[PDB]
Amino acid sequence: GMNIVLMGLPGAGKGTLAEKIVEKYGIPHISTGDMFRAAMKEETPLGLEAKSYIDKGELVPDEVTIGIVRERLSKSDCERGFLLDGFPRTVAQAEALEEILEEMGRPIDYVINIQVRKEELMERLTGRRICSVCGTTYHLVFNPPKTPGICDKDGGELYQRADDNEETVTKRLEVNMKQMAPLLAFYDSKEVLVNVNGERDIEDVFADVDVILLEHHH
Ligand SMILES: Nc1ncnc2c1ncn2[C@@H]1O[C@H](COP(=O)(O)OP(=O)(O)OP(=O)(O)OP(=O)(O)OP(=O)(O)OC[C@H]2O[C@@H](n3cnc4c(N)ncnc43)[C@H](O)[C@@H]2O)[C@@H](O)[C@H]1O
Ligand SMILES: [Zn+2]
Repeated sequence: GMNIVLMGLPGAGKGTLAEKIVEKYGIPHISTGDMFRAAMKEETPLGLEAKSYIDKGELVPDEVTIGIVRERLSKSDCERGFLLDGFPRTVAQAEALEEILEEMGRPIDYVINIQVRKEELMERLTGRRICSVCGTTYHLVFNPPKTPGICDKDGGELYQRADDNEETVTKRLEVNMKQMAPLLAFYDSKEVLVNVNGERDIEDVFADVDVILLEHHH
């Protein structure tokens, strides 16, 4: 039941770590990328407009993104704790989150930053593949399918997501590296920032996060 933000550049492993943390601790995963993808699959106006930002590797504007996050954090589950992933991405979003959480009386406990050098991030994102049937994630180096091009579960054809090609990855890295040092400083000045080396086996990265949360459990 903690209030945790996972920070990291695109490809750092936030979603992968978040599944392990939700599995074990039961707090809801709040991912702005998953909320925009849900809205896009439902073909809402906001989801289709968000797609132009997502496919070009740019940030959706602050005002609409803050509004969706504010609405989701207002739900009863988030009163127990939450794992934010992908938000905040600009200092304006982080200031907005401070005002939202101040109103809720729910200060952030940790901001866990997962550090991975950009050269590794480019390989992590460009080699990801997604199942067109079930949406399961594969990685051509780190987590390959049994057979190339095909999902192990259902026979679905794998694809590269629109924003994981090298041109879009380069833009995503540029756009988020610009915001990274101001956001890290914001949270290090608040004394909630923990840096974790993400260039390791997922189980090792997870153990270094888990040992923090288990300290609170005990
Ligand atoms: N707040 C906001 N404001 C404005 N716009 C916003 C917004 N939030 C979202 N958006 C918009 O939505 C877009 C997408 O955003 P968002 O969905 O937040 O995506 P992201 O964080 O850029 O990056 P990924 O989700 O691609 O990375 P991840 O850190 O979760 O890595 P993962 O575990 O998946 O792993 C990646 C790969 O690496 C592999 N991997 C993971 N861990 C390891 C490891 N330890 N070793 C080797 N491989 C690993 C995985 O198998 C996988 O293939 C944005 O570009 C923007 O357009
Ligand atoms: Zn599948």
